[PDB]
Amino acid sequence: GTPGNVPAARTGIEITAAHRAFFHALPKVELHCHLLGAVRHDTFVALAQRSGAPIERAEIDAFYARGEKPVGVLHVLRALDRYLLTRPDDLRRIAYEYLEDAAAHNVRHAEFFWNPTGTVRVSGIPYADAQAAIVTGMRDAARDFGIGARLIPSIDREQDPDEAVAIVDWMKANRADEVAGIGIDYRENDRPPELFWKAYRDARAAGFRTTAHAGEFGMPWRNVETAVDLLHVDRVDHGYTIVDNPELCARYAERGIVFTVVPTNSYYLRTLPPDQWAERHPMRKMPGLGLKIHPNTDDPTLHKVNPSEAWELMFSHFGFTIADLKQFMLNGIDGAWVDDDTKAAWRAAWAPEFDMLADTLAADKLAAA
Ligand SMILES: [Zn+2]
Repeated sequence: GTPGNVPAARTGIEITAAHRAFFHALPKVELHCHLLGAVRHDTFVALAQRSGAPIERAEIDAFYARGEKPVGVLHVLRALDRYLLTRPDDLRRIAYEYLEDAAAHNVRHAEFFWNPTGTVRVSGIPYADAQAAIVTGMRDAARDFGIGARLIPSIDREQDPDEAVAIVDWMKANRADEVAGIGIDYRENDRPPELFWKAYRDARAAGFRTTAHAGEFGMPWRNVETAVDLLHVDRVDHGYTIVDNPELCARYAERGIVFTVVPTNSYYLRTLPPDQWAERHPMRKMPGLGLKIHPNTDDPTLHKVNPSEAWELMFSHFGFTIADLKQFMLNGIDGAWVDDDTKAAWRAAWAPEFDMLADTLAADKLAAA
């Protein structure tokens, strides 16, 4: 098969065991992953059985089925909030298990999204208890697997902008080194980023970094411009439609804005014909427009893609070379929400590591031959 059940590669590159070992060994950061999109199937089962959720073993499997013109998985996230996640400890568990799974693929630093609005308003778990539980999961995973992490409470853009302000209020009342900034997600259509100006102002005034989903679902490149130049985000999530405006691309290339990208993005898989998906995905054109991109899983267990596979897809389907992948690694370091000393250390250490893995890929290929 193919990672994420995406269309089969039409590029002539045959992925070998050597390639898979390379993609696996690559040191990685992950900057775009939703906690609730990283729940293991069997943990989903355990949560459902304990909560008595109105979801049977087979309803759980349409949830985890990843088809050829795949539907978006936002409804699964909604089901988790409404029926499955009923105690703070459930949030601890899924954070710990996500970080364990990321670490297994040599993710050394993961920044992940969680929507507090759903947890507080729908699950009925107080913010303070929810955040503490997630932070415990993070600290346990650092202890057990050596993976570092940041939590990014994220605005549910389908709810009123007052709920977004409420998140920043919660964050200010519960400061923790693990909690680094805010994002915004859920359905972008008709919920433009400027609607949430107040929460972004408040987050930045409180010393938090910010990011935003923008230009997904074919939404206008204007949304990317608004995120960067009104909300003043530190990085952008997706950003695909920016390719429609090469002038803006030039400006943001010069500013070095990092764009988190998701090869398994459901919208493009669903809307592009399978024979044109890899060819016409705007992500393919972004680096040539001068933009710094960085590949990620988004919803790894629901998209059926792990970090090693997300990196593989860039090479197998999207025409990016080994050298391009080294740049993407460096882009992830630049985009991470850590201090300059940490970034410098990662550049100095991971670049030579990458170089050795690239030489070993060549040696492994020769040995297979
Ligand atoms: Zn996302």
